[PDB]
Amino acid sequence: AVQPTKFAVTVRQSRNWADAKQRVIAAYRAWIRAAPEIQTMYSIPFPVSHIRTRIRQEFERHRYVNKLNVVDVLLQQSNADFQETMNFWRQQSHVMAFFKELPSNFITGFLEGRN
Amino acid sequence: ISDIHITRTGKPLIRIQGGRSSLGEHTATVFGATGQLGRYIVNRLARQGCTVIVPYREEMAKRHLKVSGDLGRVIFMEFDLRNTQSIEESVRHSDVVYNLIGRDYPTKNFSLADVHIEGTERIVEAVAKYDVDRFIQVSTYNANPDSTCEFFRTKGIAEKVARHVFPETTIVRPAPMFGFEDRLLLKLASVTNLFTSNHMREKFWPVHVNEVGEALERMLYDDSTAGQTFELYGPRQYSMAQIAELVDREIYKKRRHINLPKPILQPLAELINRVLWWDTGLSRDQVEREFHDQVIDPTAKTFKDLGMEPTDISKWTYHYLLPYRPSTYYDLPPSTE
Amino acid sequence: MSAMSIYIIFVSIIAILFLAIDLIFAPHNPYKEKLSAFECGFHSFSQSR
Amino acid sequence: VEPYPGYELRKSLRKEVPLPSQEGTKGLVQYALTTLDIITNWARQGSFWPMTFGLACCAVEMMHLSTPRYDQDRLGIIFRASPRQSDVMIVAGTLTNKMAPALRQVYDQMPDPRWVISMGSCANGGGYYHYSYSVVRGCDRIVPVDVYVPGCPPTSEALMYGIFQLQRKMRNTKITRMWYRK
Amino acid sequence: SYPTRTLANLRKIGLKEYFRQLLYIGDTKYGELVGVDKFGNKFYENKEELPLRTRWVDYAKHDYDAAHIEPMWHAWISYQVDTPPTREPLTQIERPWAPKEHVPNRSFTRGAYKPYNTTQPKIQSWEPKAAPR
Amino acid sequence: LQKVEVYERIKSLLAGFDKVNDPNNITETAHFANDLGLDSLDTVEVVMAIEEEFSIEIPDKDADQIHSVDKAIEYILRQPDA
Ligand SMILES: NC(=O)C1=CN([C@@H]2O[C@H](COP(=O)(O)OP(=O)(O)OC[C@H]3O[C@@H](n4cnc5c(N)ncnc54)[C@H](OP(=O)(O)O)[C@@H]3O)[C@@H](O)[C@H]2O)C=CC1
Ligand SMILES: *P(=O)(O)OCC(C)(C)[C@H](O)C(=O)NCCC(=O)NCCSC(=O)CCCCCCCCCCCCC
Ligand code: SF4
Repeated sequence: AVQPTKFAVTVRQSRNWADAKQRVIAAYRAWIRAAPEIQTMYSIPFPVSHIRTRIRQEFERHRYVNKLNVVDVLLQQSNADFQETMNFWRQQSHVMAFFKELPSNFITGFLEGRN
Repeated sequence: ISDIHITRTGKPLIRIQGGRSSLGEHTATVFGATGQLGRYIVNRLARQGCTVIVPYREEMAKRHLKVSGDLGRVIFMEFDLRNTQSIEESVRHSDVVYNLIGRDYPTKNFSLADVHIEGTERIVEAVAKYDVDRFIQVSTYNANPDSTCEFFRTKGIAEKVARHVFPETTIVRPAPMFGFEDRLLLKLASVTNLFTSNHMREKFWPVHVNEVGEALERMLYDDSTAGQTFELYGPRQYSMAQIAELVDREIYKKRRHINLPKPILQPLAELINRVLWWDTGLSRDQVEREFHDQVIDPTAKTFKDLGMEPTDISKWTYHYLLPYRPSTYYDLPPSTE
Repeated sequence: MSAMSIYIIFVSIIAILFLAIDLIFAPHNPYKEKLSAFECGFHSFSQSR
Repeated sequence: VEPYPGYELRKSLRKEVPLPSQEGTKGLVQYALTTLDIITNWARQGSFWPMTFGLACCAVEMMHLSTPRYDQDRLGIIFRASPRQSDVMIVAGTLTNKMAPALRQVYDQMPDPRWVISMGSCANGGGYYHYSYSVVRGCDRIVPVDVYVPGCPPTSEALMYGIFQLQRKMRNTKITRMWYRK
Repeated sequence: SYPTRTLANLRKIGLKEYFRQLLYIGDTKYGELVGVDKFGNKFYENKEELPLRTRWVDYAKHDYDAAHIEPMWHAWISYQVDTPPTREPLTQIERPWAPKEHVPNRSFTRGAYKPYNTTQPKIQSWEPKAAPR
Repeated sequence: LQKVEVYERIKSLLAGFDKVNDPNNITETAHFANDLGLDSLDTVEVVMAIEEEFSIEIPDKDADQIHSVDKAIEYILRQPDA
């Protein structure tokens, strides 16, 4: 067959919640380990602290998931997004599209038009 | 800021906000927009769906501006300063006129007095003639009709001419600007800028050009900014020596300069400017400004009056100077020293 | 003076005269993306050194 | 009262000057600066090298200009692979969002003077894929465009007609007389 | 061109025309006149020529452009018809609304077409009438 | 390396972390979760910070084991890099 690429990971299902628990930590660790390496690959002018902050928030939005089959789709997406980033397939515009650098009240929203 | 803007002549503007396909409702004219500042004001106005007239001289140097806006949004008009008709044809559909026309050095057909006083005279007289709502003229820092530097004097007299003709002029005084394609950071990283009269010890409060284009955008929406005078300067004071220190730390090159005595350099600089056709950075008055120091004239509004807090030049050295790092040090992270 | 010595001079002045024209009468507008390495349109790892 | 002492008196006498399209050589200096413009533009016209870059089927009609019927070389037009040796980029194909960084990167890497020809409805305004989730609605959201050729595909001759427009634009481009106005 | 053809054509047309043709067509062509545009363009035919070269145009203007060819002749130069607009009946239907003058491609000039809305706005706002108190 | 040397730098780093409940609770036998108030992701960041400071790579199997300061000290001595 054709060779899987450098960070290609075989798609496998989580055995139990302990499996998923350990994989999510492995994925979060691997992301924040790579933040210094992302910065010089993509010439990020922000410091690495901001990059790791964004990694933390992406993981935090899936914090309250209690379904193995939703976590494994999520562990799939991060694996592909990690592989995509580390092999430098995406470019600076894609990585900067990921950093964003709604009205806070009804009355603020009303006065400007909806938002 | 709202969905309704009401102008000085009283016309309402019912706006749809986002994107280049929407309705910004404002028809602007930006004189001097093919320079360095001019793109940032034009991109800001155009990408929010406003019609922008761009008076130009050389056809091929205006072309980057059309990408800013949708179809029919950015209108190019070919004009000359001494062609009053082309000036009048360019401002008469407009509710705001930006005057960004300036030149650091004299030319064989324009003195500093001719491009600043007379150019502003025609532009402002057309603003008065067709009753355009807003007129944001951009002067320089240290502008003074009593000055002796031709730059700071002539841009100081055009300030008074504009008010005398159109009193609601928003007068904007930026400090020396840094940014992409700036004549501040890119010259200190260059190799042509070797001559110098002082020891690069003149001080100023450098300001991001990106934050000045944003400031000019906010003056259009804050109608109360009309008839005011704005000095737009940065958060810190530096010398040319402190700025050049940052550049060397970033490009990793350790640039050097040849200092000359002003009674010697100034005559030569007036010869290079008179014998070469390109902007050489050297001229009799640019040497005179070289020995002058920036003063923030009080009773003048600031970035805070637009509700904006400028960022320091140090945070921007990596972004803009990285093209000038040698291959050995290029892969390194930003200095952040 | 000998034909060889002048021959060397003329080929070098031609290498200079052609070079000097381009160094003077051509536009020079260097920016970050214009000054990047060519890699068919995508930036890659810099590993030629 | 007046701002500066000469105001309201110097205003009477002013030099209203014709625009660059409204001018002609009058002296020796205008004659010599036109002649340099002639010899400069004649070279840009006669050595017209487009990048060998093409995205889809419009490139098929584009490479038919290099073939014996039209023999694009008979006019001095040879396709160079590198953007460093190219004068003109012809956008002959659909610009997807995945390709837009690469089109922009090779355009930036093309030296001055440089021109862009947009060939085809897709590069003009997105064409048949205008309502797609992956298509840039016209290459001029990405790069500035000097001449637009209609058709899907434009015939080999239609592209030649747009290259003849661009050379006619070069031939009327004022280079050395532009500096003489500033 | 080849020596037998070029000398034969050169003999027929004369040296002065030979150099004029080396300036515009860059070829040396001889043929019989078939007609003239409303713009002054001249059309020749010679069936004793290589395929797709038996019909050609001598452009009236020095700054010659392909869009200077009148519509009916645009079909004849394109081998889309064989009967020339001199002998073609559809060039006789009187249309008082037809352009009397020559209307070429107007791009890159100030006569370039500018598009616009041909329709009125879709919603009309109230003209306020503040009745006296 | 020296045990006191490989512990002094940890206290500065741990106190330097933004949102520990209080810098006094750091001891030689303190737990990240029970004492220092660090959740799963905070603890993974702390091992990540420790590895960067000591210029060593901490593998997935033994990275999980470091839930307390003493475990970090023993691993740092065990791994031969500084
Ligand atoms: N940048 C800075 O550090 C500072 C700038 N300023 C002022 O800010 C304004 C914008 O700055 P910046 O964009 O950097 O300046 P640039 O010099 O880059 O741009 C000046 C503009 O003025 C136009 N112009 C100059 N002379 C003439 C003339 N005689 N006739 C017609 N147009 C003319 C130029 O058009 P063209 O390109 O066609 O010649 C250009 O678009 C200027 O007025 C400048 O003096 C003041 C303080 C600091
Ligand atoms: P502790 O017991 O508190 O354990 C914490 C965790 C998070 C494990 C939770 O308790 C938990 O089990 N919750 C459910 C699992 C979960 O949080 N999410 C599933 C993991 S996949 C995921 O979250 C992917 C996030 C997005 C992709 C990775 C982040 C990086 C994106 C790109 C960064 C920058 C690139 C330019
Ligand atoms: S314009 Fe037509 S021929 Fe050209 S690439 Fe698009 S679909 Fe294909």
